[PDB]
Amino acid sequence: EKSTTGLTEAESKEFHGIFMASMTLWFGLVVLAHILSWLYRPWL
Amino acid sequence: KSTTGLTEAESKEFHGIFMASMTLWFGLVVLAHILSWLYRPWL
Amino acid sequence: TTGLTEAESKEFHGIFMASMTLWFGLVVLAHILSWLYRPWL
Amino acid sequence: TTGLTEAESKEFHGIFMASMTLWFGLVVLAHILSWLYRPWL
Amino acid sequence: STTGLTEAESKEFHGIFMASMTLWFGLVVLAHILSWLYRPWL
Amino acid sequence: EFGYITQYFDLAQVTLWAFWLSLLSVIFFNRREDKREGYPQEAVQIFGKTILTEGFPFMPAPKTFKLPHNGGDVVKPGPERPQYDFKLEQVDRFAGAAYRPVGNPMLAGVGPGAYAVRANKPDLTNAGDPRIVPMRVAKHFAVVDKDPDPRGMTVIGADGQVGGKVTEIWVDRAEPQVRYLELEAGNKKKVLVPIALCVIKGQKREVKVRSINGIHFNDVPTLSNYDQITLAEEDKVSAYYGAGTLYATPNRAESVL
Amino acid sequence: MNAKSFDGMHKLWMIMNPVSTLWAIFIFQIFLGLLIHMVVLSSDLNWHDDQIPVGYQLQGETLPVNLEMKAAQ
Amino acid sequence: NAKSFDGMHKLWMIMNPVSTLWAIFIFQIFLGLLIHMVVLSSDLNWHDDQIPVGYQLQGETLPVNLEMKAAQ
Amino acid sequence: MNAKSFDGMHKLWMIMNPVSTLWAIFIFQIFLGLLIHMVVLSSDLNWHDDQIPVGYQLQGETLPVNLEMKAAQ
Amino acid sequence: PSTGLTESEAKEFHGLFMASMTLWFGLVVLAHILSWMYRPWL
Amino acid sequence: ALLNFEKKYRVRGGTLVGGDLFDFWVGPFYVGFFGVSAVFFATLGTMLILFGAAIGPTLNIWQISIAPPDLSVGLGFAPIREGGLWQVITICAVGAFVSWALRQVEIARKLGMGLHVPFAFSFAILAYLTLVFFRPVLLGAWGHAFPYGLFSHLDWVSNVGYQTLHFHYNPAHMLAISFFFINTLALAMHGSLILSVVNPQKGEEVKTAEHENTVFRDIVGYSIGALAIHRLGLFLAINAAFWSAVCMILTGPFWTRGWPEWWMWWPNLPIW
Amino acid sequence: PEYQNIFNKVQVREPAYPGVELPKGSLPRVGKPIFSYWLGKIGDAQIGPLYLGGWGIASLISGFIALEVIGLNMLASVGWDPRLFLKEFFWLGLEPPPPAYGLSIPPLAEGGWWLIAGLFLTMSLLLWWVRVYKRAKDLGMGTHLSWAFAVAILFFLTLGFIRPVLMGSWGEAPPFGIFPHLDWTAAISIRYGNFYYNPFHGLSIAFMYGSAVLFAMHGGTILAVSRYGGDREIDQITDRGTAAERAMLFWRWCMGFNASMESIHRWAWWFAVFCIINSILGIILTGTVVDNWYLWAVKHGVAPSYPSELTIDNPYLT
Ligand code: BCL
Ligand code: BCL
Ligand code: BCL
Ligand code: BCL
Ligand code: BCL
Ligand code: BCL
Ligand code: BCL
Ligand SMILES: COC(C)(C)CCC/C(C)=C/C=C/C(C)=C/C=C/C(C)=C/C=C\C=C(C)\C=C\C=C(C)\C=C\C=C(/C)CCCC(C)(C)OC
Ligand SMILES: CCCCCCCCCCCCCCCCCC
Ligand SMILES: [Ca+2]
Ligand SMILES: [Ca+2]
Ligand SMILES: [Ca+2]
Ligand SMILES: [Fe+3]
Ligand SMILES: [Mg+2]
Repeated sequence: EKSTTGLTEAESKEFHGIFMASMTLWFGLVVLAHILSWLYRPWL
Repeated sequence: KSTTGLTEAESKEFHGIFMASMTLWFGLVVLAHILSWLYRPWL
Repeated sequence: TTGLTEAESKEFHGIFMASMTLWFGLVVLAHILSWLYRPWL
Repeated sequence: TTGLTEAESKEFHGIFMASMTLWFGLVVLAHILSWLYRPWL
Repeated sequence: STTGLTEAESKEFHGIFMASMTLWFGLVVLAHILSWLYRPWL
Repeated sequence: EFGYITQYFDLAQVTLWAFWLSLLSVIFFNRREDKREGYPQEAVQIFGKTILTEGFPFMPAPKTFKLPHNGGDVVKPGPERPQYDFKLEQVDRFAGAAYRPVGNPMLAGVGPGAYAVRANKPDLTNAGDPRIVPMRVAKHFAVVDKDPDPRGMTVIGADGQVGGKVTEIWVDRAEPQVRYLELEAGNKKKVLVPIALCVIKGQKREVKVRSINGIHFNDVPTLSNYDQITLAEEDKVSAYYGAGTLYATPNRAESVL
Repeated sequence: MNAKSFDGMHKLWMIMNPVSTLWAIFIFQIFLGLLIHMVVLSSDLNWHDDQIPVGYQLQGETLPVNLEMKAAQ
Repeated sequence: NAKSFDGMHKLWMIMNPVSTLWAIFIFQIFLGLLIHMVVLSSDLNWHDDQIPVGYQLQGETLPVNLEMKAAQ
Repeated sequence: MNAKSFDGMHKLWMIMNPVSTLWAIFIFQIFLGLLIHMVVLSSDLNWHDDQIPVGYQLQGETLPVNLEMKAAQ
Repeated sequence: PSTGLTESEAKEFHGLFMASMTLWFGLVVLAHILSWMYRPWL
Repeated sequence: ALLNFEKKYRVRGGTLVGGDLFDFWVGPFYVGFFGVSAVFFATLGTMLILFGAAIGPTLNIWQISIAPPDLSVGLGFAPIREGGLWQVITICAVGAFVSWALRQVEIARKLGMGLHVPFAFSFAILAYLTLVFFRPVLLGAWGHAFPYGLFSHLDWVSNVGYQTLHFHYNPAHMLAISFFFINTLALAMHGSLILSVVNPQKGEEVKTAEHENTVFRDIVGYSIGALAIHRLGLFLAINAAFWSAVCMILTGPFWTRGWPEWWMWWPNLPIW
Repeated sequence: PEYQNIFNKVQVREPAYPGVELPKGSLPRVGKPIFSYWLGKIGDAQIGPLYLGGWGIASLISGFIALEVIGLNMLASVGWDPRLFLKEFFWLGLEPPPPAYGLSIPPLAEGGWWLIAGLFLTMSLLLWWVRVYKRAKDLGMGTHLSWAFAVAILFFLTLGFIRPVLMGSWGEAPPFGIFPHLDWTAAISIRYGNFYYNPFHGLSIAFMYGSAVLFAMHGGTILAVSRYGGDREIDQITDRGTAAERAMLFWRWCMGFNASMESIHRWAWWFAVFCIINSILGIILTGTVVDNWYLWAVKHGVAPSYPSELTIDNPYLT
């Protein structure tokens, strides 16, 4: 009846772990880029 | 009858997490606006 | 692939090469006459 | 994939390389003549 | 085996592919050295 | 100076020539693809001899269609199946004269009543089932209300007389739509009529078939098995209804003015 | 190695069709020939209209017979 | 960092070699035409730069052509 | 976590097709290469038309042979 | 296995993918060092 | 010459005028009463175009021109050298076009099929008659029609367009152009789809109707069907022709300002 | 009269068809199919489902970013008023940079938004190209629909990117409006001396007229033999019936030659593609090679020469 993706609960836990790790790393790199840009050419 | 296949327990679970997430999002919005008002007041 | 044997291909090739040589000879002659009449380089 | 055996491929390759070399020779000759007549660089 | 090539056939193809690509890049480098000698652009 | 000229030859000119040559060359290839059906043609000579000619440009080399579900190979241009047995008399003694049917024009298979000789297999779906079937074999179909269900109506036949009554609908499973109406005729046979030759009046509860007359519904060709139809049978049925457009009344082939 | 690395090259024609390749090469060469001739004709290197070794339309306009006819008009 | 590229030859077990060859060749021809056209549209153009000499100008000032243009 | 958080990562290719991904990456890289070259050519950093280390069309217009021919007309 | 690769095949592919990406980024860095030496933009 | 299968279909009957006298073929063509008429009128019209080129300044193919009368002739009869030749040729043209349509009707009756093609041809004929008959009559002069010449009817088109300052803002013109563009798009997609289904990827079977539906539902979400695309085709082409006729009957007879000023009815609605 | 086969008189429903099975490794199709009675009067009644994969999502993100940009600039040009937006809608537009800026990137309210919208629309159409190609190829069909689409994309890029770059200005490209883009059409004809004397323009007009002619002819002919099963073209191709025979006799008798049931579709393909090929060729030469099409036509012996009778004095010569 209900919409499902075929993932069990263990597979979902696994995917979630790696997804959150990757997103955190990406945001870290973004923050670093903005600190460099502020040091070079402040916009506010 | 229109139905989603969720029972009442599943709906309760979904509702809990939905409300928590929406509250956190609105908190972040309020913080952004306080910073913007301190920097460049518009009214 | 074309149905020609090797003998038929040899025959065709003989006449094809003869004809092409004669054609190029006539072309060279036409250009010598044109150079004598109206040199372009 | 093409139905050619290895011997047929070797044969074709021999003649293909000979023909390409002759063609490039003629190209080089044409360019030497053009450089003698009208140098472009 | 998705392309039907075995591992030996793939090794063979890879050998010749790398040789050909190296030769092509060599010719490119030579063309650029001649062009720099004739008409330097930087 | 308003119209001074520097040089006569330009790029637009050359490019236009190139286009004239690129057309003039797709014409060639299309005209060659046009001749994979119906060729070589038959040219009649000075005193009646017939030869096969091929035209300009010449016919292409044969290509193959591989039909699905082991339906065989089709080579084109290739052989032809033999014509059946039409009888015709020429009207005037020259190669370009017209012909007259010899017997009963309705049952002759000449003129608008000619048909082709196709395979004796049904057309298939993507799953391997027969494509055109009655609505009792296809148990999932239903007529949308808002539309007149033709089952039950009568089949008035172009001179005002009754032909029979509609008893079944034949559907198309690959594209859901109606293709044939089945009816019981005056001599209690089951015959088909294509849906594209029927005007359906819901309130009169009639189906008007302008092609043939009422008594003509007794001689419509019949099917082998009534759970499917083959390509040959489709051709025969449709051609019989098309012969009536010129042969039903003796006045139909006779110069309006 | 640097000499034995092109040994199996002849096997190229076991995966590429020879007739199709020949036709493709010939057609491409003809197209490129036409294109380069047209590109060079549209530059300062043009050799039909450069009036070397002489201008022929100008030569026809100043023939003594044509000049004498144009004077009588 | 020298044993990192051992399994590379297996590339041709998932990519079709003939399709890849054709793709590479076609891309290279297109890029060749494009770069030649981009360089011909710049200050680096080598057909119209009149080096080592201008040929149309050379034809306009031949003594025969000059003497014919003077008679007009 | 934070030291061994990316150990499952190789499982990525059990949900994403490797050959499709390779092709997508290659095509995107070529498109981006063309785009960045065109964006930098349309700025003050342009390196084809800056006439450094010399202007070549201007060099051809002032050759002594061309100057002497243009004087004679 | 929505792609049909097992876990061993995925590990293999991942190894070579990461090596190739690292080499590519190395070449990019080298190109930018040369460009900075020739025409500094910041 | 006859096709492999042609002989059993060459029967007598089906005609409108004439009868058994003109019911024959000449080569592949079918003649009939209207075949004789059409060839008669085409030959006469062509020969008169050529003569009108002979009395002009040049026989260059691009620069021949036969022009209509002046506006002072009104709806009368012009001298032969100053407009009457144009009138005779424009009578021949109508005769030939209508003959063509009726011959089509005879052929379709003989083969047992519907009259859709002559019916669609009728709308081209109607557009021509709008440009040479209806618009001139409503404006009061034959000299409002176009001259017969390549390159010379284009000067007419240009100047007529600029008599309204900007002819792009004509509403029926916009609608007709919409139909023309959509028709070319539809024809490209239809051609491509049938070719693709009977010429599949190397070493595959001919595909089916389900494939035809699936491909467009995957790309776009809706598929119109194999019989409805033919309908959609007849529809788009006929509508293009129809709205062209309307746009020309509006220009001059029913509107004499600039065409941008018509549209002014919209921002002047008292509702914004 | 007789039934003309223009509308469906009786409709029938079965459960929706999900579609031919895709190769393994594919995403599912999104949407639950619905039925339209009014669409079923003229054609197929099912709407959906739809296939959204990698390339058709990147496309649709690009396209909607572009649409948001275009819409917002049109709305800023009236002062944000939606009432005025509806009132003057056919006159609004997003305008290209001033021609004096050349090929540089101008500031945002003086042509930079035009540049952004152009870039995003371009990327949208190229991603859609890849989608169309892969969708036809995964079902095992020939890729003929991608060739024609490629031609159309090339015409969009020619007028818009390639010609403005070859000229040296972004201000040579069309704006995004209705009446604004019509004004662009007229002005480019006026500046380069009369497009009626452009020969590629004449040839593309020949092929647009021909597209309308050919598709009226084909649509008519197949509706006229649909009583003999002619609307099912695949079977008439792989097993020629009486519908195809009558269809080809009609044209043979009428104009002396004919096509077959498969060949007419190649004629359609080419007539639709030559129109746009000549479009590209005519735009790419305008301005870059030819500066006045009327003077070109006069130099090559094409334009007629009306009698004069008068003399007008050019006041710049006096
Ligand atoms: C004055 C402004 C500054 C400037 C200010 C900033 C700021 C601020 C940022 C950037 C960021 C980026 N800049 Mg910058 N940048 C400048 C000039 C440039 C120029 C140039 C021609 O001048 C270029 C080509 C770049 C290009 C880039 C990209 C490397 C990066 C955008 C990543 C992205 O698109 O998401 C692609 C994202 C995905 C596909 C999803 C997530 C990525 C995952 C993990 C997989 C992708 C592979 C890999 C990680 C891709 C990125 C490579 C690097 C390792 C980050 N900048 C000037 C000098 N730039 C962004 C960045 O650093 O991100 C970290 C960023 O925040
Ligand atoms: C003068 C005006 C101020 C300004 C005033 C504001 C105000 C006020 C707000 C923002 C908000 C945003 N601004 Mg701001 N902003 C300015 C200039 C910028 C510039 C720039 C290039 O100049 C950029 C790139 C941004 C970008 C952003 C985004 C981060 C954010 C909108 C998020 C969104 O749409 O979620 C849509 C997506 C979802 C709902 C999905 C779920 C979210 C996902 C998972 C994460 C998205 C990013 C997240 C919120 C931040 C990272 C996580 C946290 C670090 C934990 N601003 C200037 C300086 N901006 C809004 C915001 O931050 O709210 C939180 C907001 O209220
Ligand atoms: C300044 C320029 C010169 C000029 C310079 C040249 C040059 C240079 C050449 C020609 C050539 C030709 N010129 Mg010239 N030509 C000029 C003016 C003319 C005029 C004219 C109205 O002014 C005409 C009608 C021609 C006509 C011709 C053709 C005979 C011939 C190209 C043949 C061809 O296309 O074969 C293509 C067709 C085929 C291959 C099909 C097969 C042919 C078969 C076998 C039979 C055809 C007969 C053949 C054409 C003639 C040979 C017969 C002999 C009497 C034995 N020239 C002016 C005066 N001309 C070409 C030539 O002479 O060819 C040898 C050539 O190289
Ligand atoms: C300033 C410029 C020079 C000039 C510079 C050059 C240069 C440089 C070259 C040419 C080349 C060619 N030039 Mg040139 N050329 C000039 C003016 C002309 C004029 C003219 C009307 O003015 C003409 C008609 C030609 C015609 C030709 C062709 C013969 C040849 C292109 C061949 C080709 O495309 O094959 C493509 C087709 C194929 C490969 C298909 C297969 C061909 C087969 C094998 C047979 C073809 C016969 C072959 C063309 C000639 C062989 C004759 C000998 C007896 C062997 N040039 C002016 C004077 N020209 C090219 C050439 O000579 O090649 C060797 C070349 O490199
Ligand atoms: C100021 C600028 C210079 C100039 C600078 C450069 C530079 C730099 C380069 C070229 C290159 C090329 N130049 Mg250049 N070039 C100039 C003027 C010209 C002119 C002319 C009419 O003015 C022409 C016709 C050419 C033509 C060529 C091609 C031979 C070559 C492009 C190959 C290619 O497209 O690969 C496309 C096709 C393939 C890759 C297919 C793969 C190979 C296949 C199997 C067969 C190809 C044979 C190959 C074309 C010829 C090399 C054979 C040798 C005789 C051994 N140049 C001017 C004078 N040119 C490129 C080159 O030489 O490559 C090594 C190159 O890097
Ligand atoms: C002022 C600015 C500088 C400049 C600054 C830069 C900078 C900075 C960069 C480049 C990069 C590139 N530049 Mg640059 N560049 C300039 C002028 C040029 C000119 C020219 C006509 O003027 C050309 C033709 C190039 C061409 C190139 C390409 C070689 C390269 C982009 C490749 C790519 O898109 O891969 C996309 C395709 C793929 C990723 C496919 C995947 C891998 C494939 C299978 C292998 C391809 C090999 C690759 C081309 C390198 C081969 C070299 C060998 C290792 C010897 N530049 C000017 C002088 N250029 C980039 C680069 O070099 O990358 C390393 C780069 O970072
Ligand atoms: C400055 C000029 C104006 C302009 C002024 C006009 C004028 C004035 C007219 C149009 C008309 C049209 N314009 Mg406008 N138009 C302009 C710009 C455009 C642009 C564009 C992209 O800018 C487009 C796409 C159009 C498109 C169109 C069409 C809507 C319409 C032409 C089709 C038609 O009439 O069919 C109708 C078909 C016919 C008339 C064909 C007749 C067919 C006959 C019966 C058969 C002949 C057979 C033959 C003799 C046989 C030869 C046989 C051989 C054996 C082969 N115009 C510019 C702005 N336009 C025309 C129109 O709408 O007329 C009704 C019209 O008069
Ligand atoms: C209020 O509305 C909201 C926001 C809510 C959304 C609603 C959206 C609406 C109503 C939109 C209405 C849109 C209309 C009417 C659009 C009209 C469009 C028309 C008719 C457009 C016609 C032609 C335009 C063309 C041909 C443009 C071509 C542009 C091109 C090819 C651009 C090329 C630029 C490129 C590739 C970028 C290069 C940039 C760079 C960075 C490389 O430069 C160096
Ligand atoms: C020998 C007896 C037959 C004579 C030849 C027939 C001549 C036909 C008359 C010419 C055309 C008629 C003019 C009008 C035709 C109808 C207009 C649509
Ligand atoms: Ca010369
Ligand atoms: Ca030079
Ligand atoms: Ca430089
Ligand atoms: Fe069709
Ligand atoms: Mg404007």
